[PDB]
Formats: sequence, C-alpha cells, structure tokens
Amino acid sequence: MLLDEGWLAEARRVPSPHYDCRPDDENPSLLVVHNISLPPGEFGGPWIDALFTGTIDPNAHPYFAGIAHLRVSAHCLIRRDGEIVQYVPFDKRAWHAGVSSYQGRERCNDFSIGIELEGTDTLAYTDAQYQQLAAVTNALITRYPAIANNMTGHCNIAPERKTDPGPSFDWARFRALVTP
Ligand SMILES: [Zn+2]
Repeated sequence: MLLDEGWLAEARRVPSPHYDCRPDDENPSLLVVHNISLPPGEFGGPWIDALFTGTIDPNAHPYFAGIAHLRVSAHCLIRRDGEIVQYVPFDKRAWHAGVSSYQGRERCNDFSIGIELEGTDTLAYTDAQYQQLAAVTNALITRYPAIANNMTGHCNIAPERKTDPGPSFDWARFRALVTP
C-alpha cells in the first residue's frame, strides 16, 4: 500500500524517541518477524506502546520492573485485531533485533525492518494479523524489493537467544499473501 516518507500511510502513528540512523543511509533489505505480549501471555494493554516509547511504568506489573531498563523498539506492532501501529520510520533504525547475525552479517538492526505480532510462540496468530502483516510487507517490497528475498524470524537471526515468533507463525499462510 501507500508509503509516506518512511511511514505506512494507514498506520496509527506513535512516534517513539527510540530510534537512530541506519549506518550509511542504507536501505533496509531484511524483514524480521517478532512477537510480543505484555504482561507475558496477555493481550490488549497500552504496555507495548509504553515499552517501545521508553515510558513504561515499572511498578504496573511485576514483569515490567525487569524490562524497564531496556531501550528497545520496533518499526511496527500488529495487534490481535489487525491494528497496525507504527513507531519508527522505515528508513530509520529501530532497536528490535539485538545481538544477531544474518548470512554472516551482524547487528541486524542496521539493515532490517522489525515488525511485531502481538502474541506468543505457541498460540495461533489471527487471520487479521496475517492479512495485515501481508499488506505491510507488500508495501515494503514495493519500496525495498530485496525484502521479498529476505524474510526471517527473530529466532533465525538470534538462535538460542530468541524463540519469537515461534512455531505458531505459519510461514506458508504468510507467504501465500505476499508478492501478489
Ligand atoms: Zn523478537
């Protein structure tokens, strides 16, 4: 669909302080699929927005105390109902992959776009999430054709550190909706 100076035109915008420059002004070429839920296993909170913008209340839940120290973000969140929230312009570097490697290249934040699916490793994602992830990805392919050839899970670039998006992420279903 429509892109506007790094922003998905139809996304809900929640501009986060948590981004910086892609080194060398490099165009991203890798999509990294993640999952997230705050508190763990629970859906619907304002907590993901707060985490990715650096404003989470550490006392709001026991789990938040441990992650309040994190400086993280992602380009987009796709919620259970398909709502697309964007935090970081696609041309900028969001902080979503951490220590990672892809085809021999480290620091994957540099050249990837990170999209978060609200959910868990073992629960099915919703039809709305597959459709929306596809719409976002198709829009991305249009600007950054290399992404067609480079779609991966966080678990694939950070094995034995990360498990997201887990076995529950149906790559076949996702692929069927991409590049049409
Ligand atoms: Zn992840």
